[PDB]
Amino acid sequence: SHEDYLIARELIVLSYSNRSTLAKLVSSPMSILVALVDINGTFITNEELELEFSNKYVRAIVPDQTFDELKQM
Amino acid sequence: PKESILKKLEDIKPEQVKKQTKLFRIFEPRQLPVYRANGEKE
Repeated sequence: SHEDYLIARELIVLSYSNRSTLAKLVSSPMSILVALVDINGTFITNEELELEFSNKYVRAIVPDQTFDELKQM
Repeated sequence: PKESILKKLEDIKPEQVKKQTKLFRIFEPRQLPVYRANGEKE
């Protein structure tokens, strides 16, 4: 898709230049971006390991020092 | 889409409290010329 083409155009050209920093700069904010999405209906596993389904709604609460650590990423 | 009818319920904020910043006005005093009983200006 066209969402794949803009990534493969900016990684094929760049991986000819920097072999070191490129794999970690793109893969950096995914440790931060996992904390922004809300929970609508989630899976769960109870204590003896078996799968249930839960429906709880939990907000995502991030401070302003995450959106200042994401702008520097 | 049971996650969409739940999200409408968490999105209902309490009622928007309104405070006004100017007095409610319909009428203003305007400058109109005045004439005496004969007809000419006063």
